[PDB]
Amino acid sequence: MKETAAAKFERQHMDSSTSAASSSNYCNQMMKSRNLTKDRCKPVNTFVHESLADVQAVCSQKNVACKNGQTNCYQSYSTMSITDCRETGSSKYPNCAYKTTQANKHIIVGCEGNPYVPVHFDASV
Repeated sequence: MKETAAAKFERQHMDSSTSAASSSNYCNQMMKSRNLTKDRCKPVNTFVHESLADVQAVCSQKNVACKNGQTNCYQSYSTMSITDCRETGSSKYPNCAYKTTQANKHIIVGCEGNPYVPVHFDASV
């Protein structure tokens, strides 16, 4: 089996199957099932509740600097439904624990390839 960087972005950041976080346990559930918490707790992670076609479209939208200075980042015109997963104060590997928060924000992603698609989640703004 092979996993491309594009496929890794889908696993770590896409959930097209729901319009928003489905429960208060959503982040606990997803951080585990998407294998984000293997070797250490990932302290923050964003999931985007939008079609894959709509998120892939961002790579032809507003070119902006990534927060590390690189210039293959793009900001969405549209406002997207997202969930922010943030570690709780009591979270301690291997028993990682997250609070689920909901928002509606533009996203910034880094893009590569043909088709030109997201491979990195930079920020929501």
